[PDB]
Parts: sequence; C-alpha cells; structure tokens
Amino acid sequence: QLTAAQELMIQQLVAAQLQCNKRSFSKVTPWPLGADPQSRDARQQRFAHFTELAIISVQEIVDFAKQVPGFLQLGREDQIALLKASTIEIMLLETARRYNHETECITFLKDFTYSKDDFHRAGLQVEFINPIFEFSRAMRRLGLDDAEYALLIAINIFSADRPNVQEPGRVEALQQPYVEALLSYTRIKRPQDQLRFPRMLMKLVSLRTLSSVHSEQVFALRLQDKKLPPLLSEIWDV
Ligand SMILES: O=C(O)Cc1ccc(COc2cccc(-c3c(Cc4ccccc4)cnc4c(C(F)(F)F)cccc34)c2)cc1
Ligand SMILES: O=C(O)Cc1ccc(COc2cccc(-c3c(Cc4ccccc4)cnc4c(C(F)(F)F)cccc34)c2)cc1
Repeated sequence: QLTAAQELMIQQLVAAQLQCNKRSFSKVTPWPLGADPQSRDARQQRFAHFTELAIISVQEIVDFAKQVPGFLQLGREDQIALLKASTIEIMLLETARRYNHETECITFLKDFTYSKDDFHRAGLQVEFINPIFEFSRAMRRLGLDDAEYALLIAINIFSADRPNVQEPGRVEALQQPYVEALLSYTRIKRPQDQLRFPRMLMKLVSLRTLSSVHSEQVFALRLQDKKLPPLLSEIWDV
C-alpha cells in the first residue's frame, strides 16, 4: 500500500544515491604497500590515504543532498547548516553499509578493505573505532535495503535542531514525507515485525553520539601533531 507519490519519491532517492556513488569513481594516494616496520612515514601514508577517502565521501554526500527533493528549496544558509552537521553521520551510515560481518572488515570504493587493525595502524584510536564497528554490526542485524538507507539519510539531513538553522519550521516539514515513506515502506517489507521502523529511527540517536565520539578523536589529533587536511579541518575541527 505505498502510494504512487511515495513510490516516486523513493525511486528518485535510490536513483540519486546510485548515480552519486558511481560519480565517486568518475585517484586516491595508495595504501602503503612495501613499508618498513614501525615506520613513521608508513603510518602517515595510511592516514593520508584515509583522509583522501573521507574527502571523496564528503563530496559524494553534498552531491547526493543536492538531489534530495526539497533540499535546494531551502535557503542556502540552512543548506550549509544541515550538511555541516550531517556529513559525519551520513559518512558513518555509508561506512556501516560497507561492513562485512563474515570478514569483520569495511570495503571502500570496491578495492580498499580494512580491519580494526588497519584503522589502528593508520593512527585512529580504539575509543572511536570500537563504537563504529559496534554500530556497523547493529546496522547489519537490521538488514536495510537501498530504499531504507536512502530514506534514513534524507531523514537525517532534514533535522531541524542542527546548529544555526534559520527556518526550523520548514526543515521539519521537509522531514515529514521521508519519515512517512519509511514508515509505509517498512510495514510492507516486514509486516510481522512492527519494531523495525523504531529500531531504524533509533540508529539516528546512536549517530548523534558517534558524532560526539568523532569530535573527541579529532581533538585527540591535536595533542599528537597528526592534523587533518584543511578541508576536513574546516568542517570538523572546532
Ligand atoms: O559545493 C560544491 O559544489 C562541491 C563541494 C562538495 C563538498 C565540499 C566539502 O564538504 C562539505 C560538507 C558539508 C558542507 C560543506 C560546505 C559547502 C558545500 C555545500 C554546497 C551546497 C549546499 C550546501 C553545502 C558550502 N559552504 C560551506 C561553508 C561556507 F562557510 F558556507 F562557505 C562552510 C562549511 C561547509 C560548507 C562542504 C566542498 C565543495
Ligand atoms: O566507498 C564508497 O563507495 C563511498 C565512500 C567512500 C569513502 C567513505 C569514507 O572513507 C573513510 C575511510 C577511512 C576513514 C574515514 C574517516 C572517518 C569515517 C570513518 C572512520 C573510521 C572508520 C570508518 C570510517 C572519520 N574521521 C576520519 C578522520 C578524522 F581524523 F577522524 F577526522 C581522519 C581520516 C579519516 C576519517 C573515512 C565512505 C563511503
């Protein structure tokens, strides 16, 4: 019982997500192969490889948001305020989406697959990596399809409570149709489990905390002179 209008909205979202991601292929610094043991330079090269993946992701996320129906109707100031806050959360959703529970690794851009050890080997701290993997496993147990991921991202974008939002009324009104679509879609997909929808919305709660956990990781780089490139530092370093 999805209405025609809801079906159309969902098609648009899934088509946009697909196109934007394919556009992230249409060259990152390599993962260091052939390094010496305990190497300063190897570690920095790993970190640099990761910062460049993050820079690819942020561009994909902005490109996707611009395609989300209603986003560009908002004032430009609100567009920026919404994307600034949602970028890390959407990035962690797309990360969770690429977790393989069999291997316990994350695969980025098809070719780049990494373990907890590999993230640690690049200089990221256990206090950040562990909750990300915990979240990824919890996301895996939900079994979201492409429509559910796209809808959840749209809902995340139109959060009226982000810092410096000018027209929170308009933002909340834009969130409504996407919340309503996800409610309808989840009922049809799994009618016997009436909790899958609350459990999904609850992942937005966890993402808020992960953003805070991420802020602490960013801060921990300041007392080990391992700083972010300027682009990432602008959106992430307070
Ligand atoms: O834009 C492009 O064509 C390509 C591109 C894609 C990604 C990035 C880096 O990744 C991000 C992620 C979250 C937001 C922005 C961001 C934008 C970006 C933006 C654009 C349109 C609507 C909304 C947001 C614009 N202006 C910002 C400003 C300000 F002070 F206002 F100048 C401050 C802080 C962030 C921003 C950037 C930079 C470029
Ligand atoms: O694959 C596709 O098709 C699309 C796609 C392409 C790329 C990506 C993201 O790619 C990555 C890969 C490795 C790390 C990050 C990264 C994160 C995010 C993060 C952190 C730990 C583990 C997983 C993810 C957060 N913070 C970082 C910081 C910090 F200092 F903390 F600011 C520094 C450097 C990297 C990071 C990002 C997603 C989707």
